[PDB]
Amino acid sequence: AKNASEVSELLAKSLAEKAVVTEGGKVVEGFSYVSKAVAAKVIATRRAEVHE
Amino acid sequence: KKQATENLMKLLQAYKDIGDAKSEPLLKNHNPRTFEDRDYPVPDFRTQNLKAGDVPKFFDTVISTRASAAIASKDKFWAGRKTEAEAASAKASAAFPRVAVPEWKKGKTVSIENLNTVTDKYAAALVPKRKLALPVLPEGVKKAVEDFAASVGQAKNASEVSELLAKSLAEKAVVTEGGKVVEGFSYVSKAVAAKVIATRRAEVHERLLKLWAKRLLVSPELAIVPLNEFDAQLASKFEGISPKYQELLSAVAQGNK
Amino acid sequence: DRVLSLPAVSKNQVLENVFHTAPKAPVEHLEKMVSANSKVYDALNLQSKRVLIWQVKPALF
Amino acid sequence: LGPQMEALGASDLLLSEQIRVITEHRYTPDRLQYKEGMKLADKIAAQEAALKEELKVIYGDNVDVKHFQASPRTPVQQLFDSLKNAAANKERAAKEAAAAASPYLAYAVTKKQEVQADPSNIPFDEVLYPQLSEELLELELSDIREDEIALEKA
Repeated sequence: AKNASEVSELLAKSLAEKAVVTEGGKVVEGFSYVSKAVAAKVIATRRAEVHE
Repeated sequence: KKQATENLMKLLQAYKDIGDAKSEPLLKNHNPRTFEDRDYPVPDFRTQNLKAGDVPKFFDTVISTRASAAIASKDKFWAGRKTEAEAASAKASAAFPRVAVPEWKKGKTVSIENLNTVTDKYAAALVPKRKLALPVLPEGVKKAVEDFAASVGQAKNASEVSELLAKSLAEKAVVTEGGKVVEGFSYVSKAVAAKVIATRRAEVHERLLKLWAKRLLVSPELAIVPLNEFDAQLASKFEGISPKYQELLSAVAQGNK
Repeated sequence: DRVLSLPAVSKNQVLENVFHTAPKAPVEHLEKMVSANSKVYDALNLQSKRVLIWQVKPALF
Repeated sequence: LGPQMEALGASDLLLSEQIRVITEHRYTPDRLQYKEGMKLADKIAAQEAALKEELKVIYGDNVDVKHFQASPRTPVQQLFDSLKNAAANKERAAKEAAAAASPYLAYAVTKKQEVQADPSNIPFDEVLYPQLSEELLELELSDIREDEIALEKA
């Protein structure tokens, strides 16, 4: 019970990391996406490469 | 025999009470190396006249006498400690529970229910006084999570999710004694101890390799004499050393040409 | 004389002092008591295959 | 160095086997240390047999003691292996109770297996006697420390 709340946080995060995409209520198979955070990270490193 | 058995149990308790009163380590008095004096004057073999084969026999003699003295010192301590415990046991009262046996009466006949309740006490003794609260995932909870995962369409990995939940819960498993959680309890598992030993051995082992590497780089000819045969060459005087390898080492030292 | 700087007590001697006797298994005490108690059930239970009830009390006829 | 080219715990051979070849390389059969090393290897072999007999109920006869000796199983791992065969053990206990000669023996085997089925009932010496388990660890490290002192002085 000392950490039961923290356990629920790890469960939610682990479930969200593998969140699936749905269209028209049905799961779309084979759907790939790049989030804005990943794109910005690539840009940040890509800028640092040319900047250095 | 029952009186001696009770006296033995009383002595075991006395040993525990005196050891806990001293709060001394468990193996400290059982490890004979704690009784060995490492600051011994260490007699110099260069003074005693010894021939080629005498030096290893002399060393084994010194070691045997030192080992025997440490054994006798442990026995001397155990003799005094036993005397202390036997006196403390004599002036002590024993109050120990009786063996759980099925209830039997001269005129009666024992029933299966009494036999089973006595067997239950035996199984209760198998339960350790302190045990780890390893969480077993209930089927009701396991499927309830799997149903929610399938509800959000993650049925493809819902089973794998339950495995991560079980592992994450076990990594933080708590320790309980008498059914209540023991606060502030720390433990080192056998896997961690073995890992420390493995790395600790590799550190000294590679240190040993580095030691010999320095010797063989400057003087590679030492490899012609095996380590186990080195002692059979020593003598008290330098001129007394066995010539079996003397001339060979001098020649190899000149190099390949 | 580096050998004389090492501890004279061998590792074997240490283990024979710490592990002087092989410890009994915790479950063997149960198995031994259960095996003995099985004969008690066989002795005094009107439902067992062998029962002494007909040996002690022969018959009432 | 011969056999000493690898650490005491990093070989494919069993610990009792590695000690034997190391003793033969470091000392001659007539030396005192040789006898003590051979006796030590026999004690390790006795511990290896006891270690095997405790795990042969899960992994069968081919426990591969060397794997368990080099890397002992984590308590978390032991829990998952206990649950792996939990179904087969419960069914095996059922046929063992059916094969009991009397109802009392059937109750005993079921009660005995019930205790052993609970993973929390698995006895861990590191929990029951923590100060002892840490002493058993530093016992090995102290022996290693003695060799390090010899190297440090050299």
